[PDB]
Amino acid sequence: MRETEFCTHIAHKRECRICGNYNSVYRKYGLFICRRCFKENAGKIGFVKL
Amino acid sequence: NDYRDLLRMFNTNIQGKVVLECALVGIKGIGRRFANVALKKANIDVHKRAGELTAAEEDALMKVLEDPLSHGIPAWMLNRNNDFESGKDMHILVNTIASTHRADLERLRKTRCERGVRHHHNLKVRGQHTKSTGRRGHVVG
Amino acid sequence: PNFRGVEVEKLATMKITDILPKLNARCRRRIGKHGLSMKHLRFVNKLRLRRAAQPSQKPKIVRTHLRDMIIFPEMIGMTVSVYNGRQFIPVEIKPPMVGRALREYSMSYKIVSHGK
Amino acid sequence: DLLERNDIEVRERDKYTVHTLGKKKNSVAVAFVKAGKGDILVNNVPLALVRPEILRTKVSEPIMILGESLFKGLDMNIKVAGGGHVSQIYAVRQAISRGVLASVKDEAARSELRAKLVSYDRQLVVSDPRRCEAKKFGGRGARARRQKSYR
Amino acid sequence: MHQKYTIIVVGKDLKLVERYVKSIVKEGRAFGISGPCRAPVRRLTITTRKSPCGEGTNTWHRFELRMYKRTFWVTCGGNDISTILSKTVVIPGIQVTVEV
Amino acid sequence: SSVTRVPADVFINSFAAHLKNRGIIKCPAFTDYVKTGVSRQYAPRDADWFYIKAASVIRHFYISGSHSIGVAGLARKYSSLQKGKTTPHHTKRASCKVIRSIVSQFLGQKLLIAGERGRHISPNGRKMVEDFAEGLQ
Amino acid sequence: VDYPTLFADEAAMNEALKFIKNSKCITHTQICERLRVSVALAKRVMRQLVKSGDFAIVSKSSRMTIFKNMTKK
Amino acid sequence: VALFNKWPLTDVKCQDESLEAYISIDNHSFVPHSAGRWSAKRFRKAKCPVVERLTNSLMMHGRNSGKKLMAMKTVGEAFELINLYTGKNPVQVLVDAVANSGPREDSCRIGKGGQVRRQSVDVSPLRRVNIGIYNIATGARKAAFRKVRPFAECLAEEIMNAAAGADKSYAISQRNSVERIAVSNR
RNA sequence: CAGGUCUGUGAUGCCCUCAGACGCCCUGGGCCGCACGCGCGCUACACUGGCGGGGCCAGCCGGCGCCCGCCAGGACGCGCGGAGCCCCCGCCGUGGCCGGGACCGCGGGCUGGAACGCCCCCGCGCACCAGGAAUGUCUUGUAGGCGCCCGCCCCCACCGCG
Repeated sequence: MRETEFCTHIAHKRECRICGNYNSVYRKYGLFICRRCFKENAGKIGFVKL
Repeated sequence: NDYRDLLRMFNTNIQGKVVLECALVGIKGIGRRFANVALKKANIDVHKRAGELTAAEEDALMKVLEDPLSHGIPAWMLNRNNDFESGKDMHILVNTIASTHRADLERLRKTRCERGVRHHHNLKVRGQHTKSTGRRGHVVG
Repeated sequence: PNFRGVEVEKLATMKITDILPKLNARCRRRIGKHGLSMKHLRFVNKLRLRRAAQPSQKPKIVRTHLRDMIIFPEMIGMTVSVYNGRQFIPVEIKPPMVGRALREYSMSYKIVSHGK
Repeated sequence: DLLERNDIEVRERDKYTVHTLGKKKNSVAVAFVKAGKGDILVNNVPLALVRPEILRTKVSEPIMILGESLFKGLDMNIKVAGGGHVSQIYAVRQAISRGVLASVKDEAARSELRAKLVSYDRQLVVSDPRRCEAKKFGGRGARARRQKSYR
Repeated sequence: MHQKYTIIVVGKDLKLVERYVKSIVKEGRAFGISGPCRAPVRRLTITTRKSPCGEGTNTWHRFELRMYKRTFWVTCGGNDISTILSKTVVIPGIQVTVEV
Repeated sequence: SSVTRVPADVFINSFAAHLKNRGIIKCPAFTDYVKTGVSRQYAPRDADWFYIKAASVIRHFYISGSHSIGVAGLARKYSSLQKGKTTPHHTKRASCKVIRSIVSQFLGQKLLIAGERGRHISPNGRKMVEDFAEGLQ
Repeated sequence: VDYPTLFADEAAMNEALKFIKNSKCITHTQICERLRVSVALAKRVMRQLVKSGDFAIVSKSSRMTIFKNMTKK
Repeated sequence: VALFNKWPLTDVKCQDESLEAYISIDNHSFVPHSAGRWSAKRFRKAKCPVVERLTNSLMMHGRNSGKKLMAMKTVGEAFELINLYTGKNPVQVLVDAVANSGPREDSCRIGKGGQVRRQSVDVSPLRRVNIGIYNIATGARKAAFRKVRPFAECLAEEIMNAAAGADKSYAISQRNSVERIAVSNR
């Protein structure tokens, strides 16, 4: 039934913690953060420009 | 030393000046059938030059090229190993390699294989991008 | 006519496990090293039902979306239609076809058809 | 691997009163020096013989200049980490040049030798200021940029 | 009494982590705290194309969040180590963790 | 010291001779077909390559001393660039089987004793390797 | 093209040597250019001159090796 | 002190009075590998050791970029070949080779409005020292390329042929060609 | 600045879609199909070079032992480790050759639900023998030569950040 087929695992689903976008999720460190969404919230995390 | 200017064996005139391993490369796929150096264990000195070869050495060299298990050289040094139609690990050499590409192509054509159509219509299998750099002279091919 | 040194008919009467020692490196990994799926096994279930046990020699067709299926010698001289993503493509499985993927023998592209 | 936590731990003290450092583009020569026989080991290998040939004469260059007999009576356990084959030889030479001077004692004669050596080969007692520059986003190098496709 | 304690001090700001170090040194006179060990900073580095859209020269925004850790080892009783930690001045966004 | 005093290149070639004349190591002879690792494209033509390789590997074991060395680790010392592709060359350490075989013979000839992690040169071996270097020079 | 590369000299051994000696200093490739022989061949010839005491190795390298006759007068 | 501690370094002298100040053998010291800020200021390169600049132009065409070690070894193998044939100091022949190989005359646009005529001009002694060292270096490379003669034998002869003044040297012929063009548009 | 992104955004006007959905899943293929013209790169065009050994020097910042296998890989175990270039000796001897490595014929493997990805070995041996008109980048640790790291990463880079 739809129950037995809905979302059968096919792949890992990885989304920015802030925006939920699959593209450019970023796994470099624990930060699963959108590449575009990162820049907006970099300051609260404290990542800073040299 | 007594030398043979051109060594006619294997349908390839073999130059006498070249070193034995390098001259033997000119014999179709052989000369590399020994990975470029397996006659050294089987019979001849590894680097004596092609014309320094002697009748006894020539007979010995041909026997090991003909028989892989004569000196028990492994299938890793050999060419076709599973063999679709032979079930044998024999190295394919001389006229047989020229026959084998055509022979395999007949199988690639007989089974309606996706590879086979590309082979007959002279295209490339995979190669990733096949539109941009495939072209050789106003045509890929 | 010989396949892997057998006369030719010798291959037909064989389970995949029987011909597995004499197989290509890749088809050892999928059949034995990693095993097969139950829906893929259901394809074999559909074919034992549709085998010589199936009534009549007239075609029973059989259309499968499944593409990555190394063919067993049980399918020698069998014809079925496999999806290219748009059309199920009839292909004659045969002793040469065995030991290779079913996906390649059906074709999805357009053969280029260029020169426009 | 340059500037390791222990500057010299394979040999510690053991009469090694003189200490010197020679720097050469990520090449640090941590030199342990004692008043010994007069032969020296660099990275536990004899100073007179090093694996590169052209560089061997350069490695012996400060020795002859600041009095080979003066250097006699001094044993060294200099270790060079980091850098590269050429960088390493220049940093051992800087350490060697400084190493004899500190031990000799500061007097008119020491000063005369120091002047004679630093004139013969400049920047022998002075660590090279130049340090590898940093690649920017423009291209592949610190100064080089990518090719301009449309001018 | 003599039971060893390994403590770790982690802070985004060097000055803020320095404040905890200076406080620990002052309150470590009573329980014989070890001298501080300043770890090589481990940096979370994100270089991102600044432009949300590709239009424009490809340009790179370099973001760095180096994390500073200080190491403290005290062979002292647990009440004593808790006494140094509670008494030492605490600044928000500074992490101190103890491992036995 | 003293091992350093002999030019290491001079010691390695002589040690291969010492191995052959004194019967130490014994080249496997299954080494004939193998090339020295993935990078090499033409295969060793020296014909004393196992004796030549063995001489340096035992000298390397002496050079490390107590440090302790592993079969994959020795291959990193013997690494060379891999060429022949459009993609640019990348360094490739040597194949483990030949190196592992060399370490095995030394443990039998008392030149190697297992330590924590990798094996290290045995005390009987330490004297033999050092004695040869001083004797040769 | 200096094609012969197997100690080819048969009665021109002396001639090749008269040429080699006529030159106060020779190089392996200078032999190959001056005469019709390959540089690899020169490497084996040069040896029977050095050992006899005809020529002296002034400079040595796997690449460039330079030989000068001891006397010749 | 001797060049490479083999060929004796004596009081090598300069025969030109123009190339005397800009060619330097006084600061010649074993191995021309000295790491110096010679490419600094505008005139520091003048005090450079003659062999060092010649050595630096050997790592060229991108094939050998940065290979000073190999370049010194080629300078060394060449130095010996010159020493063997001429029986004198290579460091003296190298000085004669550079002074002769330097084009004496040059020509330049002078930016006379639209006219691009190459009106003749005098040369800098320093510029002459560089062109001569460059001509010897690029000629030596042309002679080799796909030839049996390897670069060390080519470099030695090129210095030896430039020193006499023979037209065959690329270094001399470049000097001759440039000055023939310079008189033509004087 | 009508530069670009509504396809990063519980960003968003307004129209369309809305149960046979432009919701959401499930399958197989697509984006990688090539008569073509072009942009960014890579590897070449060899002796200043390849190739066989011998030494061995790094930074960003980072772990390994044992055995089996031609490698590839894997099993077993555990607390840790490190390039090229270059240098020294050999081989080739100017030959599309021992320059160069392009497709394809197999074979052995990996990540994988799954190659249609990658890897290695044994064949094969593509043009190019230095690029026309045109233009680009570039000044001290600089260009270039030469490797390594990291990103996206199931597997993968010739790419970019370094």
